[PDB]
Amino acid sequence: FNATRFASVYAWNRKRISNCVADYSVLYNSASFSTFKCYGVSPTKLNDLCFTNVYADSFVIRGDEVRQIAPGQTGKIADYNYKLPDDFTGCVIAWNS
Amino acid sequence: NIDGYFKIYSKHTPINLVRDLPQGFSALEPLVDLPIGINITRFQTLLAL
Amino acid sequence: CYFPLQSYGFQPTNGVGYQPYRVVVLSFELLPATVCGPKKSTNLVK
Amino acid sequence: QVQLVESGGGSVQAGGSLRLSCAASGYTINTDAVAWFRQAPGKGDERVAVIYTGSGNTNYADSVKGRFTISQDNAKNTVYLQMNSLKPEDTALYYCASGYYGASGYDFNNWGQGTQVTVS
Ligand SMILES: *[C@@H]1O[C@H](CO)[C@@H](O)[C@H](O)[C@H]1NC(C)=O
Repeated sequence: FNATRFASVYAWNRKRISNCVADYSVLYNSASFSTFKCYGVSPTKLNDLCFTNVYADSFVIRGDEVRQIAPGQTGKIADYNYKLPDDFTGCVIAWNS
Repeated sequence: NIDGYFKIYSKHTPINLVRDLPQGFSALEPLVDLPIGINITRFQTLLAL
Repeated sequence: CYFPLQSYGFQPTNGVGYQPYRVVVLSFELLPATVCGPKKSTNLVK
Repeated sequence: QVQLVESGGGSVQAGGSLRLSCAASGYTINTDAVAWFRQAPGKGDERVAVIYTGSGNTNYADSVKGRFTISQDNAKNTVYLQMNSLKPEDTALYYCASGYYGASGYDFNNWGQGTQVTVS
């Protein structure tokens, strides 16, 4: 999150997280992010779920294009730069930078 | 190697023999439980020269 | 014949819509689970 | 054809209250949704609250929930933001935006000079 350098939207950077413990309460209760959309699981009660792996795909866009990042949507960025699975189980976080 | 857990039990004992593997009793206690979940069928030891 | 990609070119005076936004998508993959949650505690009474 | 003017800002102590006004002029019938957003110097835009004029549904930023209340007066053609239990984080310029539809943050426009609120 606090990483200084982010790649382009078409060059979205992917990281793998495993063998650790994740506290999503701090992220959810931060107020510094204007985008908190969790699909598949509730935004809260994430502390009761344990998974094998976590994939973090980070990039930067302009505000007008923050809408297209969601299942079942269409748009320039989604279709040509970063397309996501329709039935993914995860959460998208974003904030003005 | 079970339930996708590699379980290593270890223990360790001063001996005064010359060439044999003592008799006796000693219960090994668990040391680690690696959650790896791979498919192990063969292994090898590796020792110094 | 046109170059496929274009530059946003962000400026300090950007509008709310055109202002830059950082986005991170966290996808959880489960098929032994390795990353678990925090599960709080209390005090002991005897 | 639509104008929004913000007023009611000022300097208050922590825990104080202010009541900010968004007066609309022109033919505002098309704009069903009205939102209040704020920007501090260093930081970017954020929407504190939004309201649907026809339905009455409202949305609030997690930080402001409980302390802020959004209301409208049809006769005044004004949307009001009530700030209670003001906090130093609340300090920034406040503006009201308006749009036909609520899917996106841009369709809101027509926001005025804004009002400064400082909590110290
Ligand atoms: C990352 O961002 C959060 C919220 O914007 C901030 O509170 C936190 O201090 C930052 N992390 C570091 C290591 O500075």
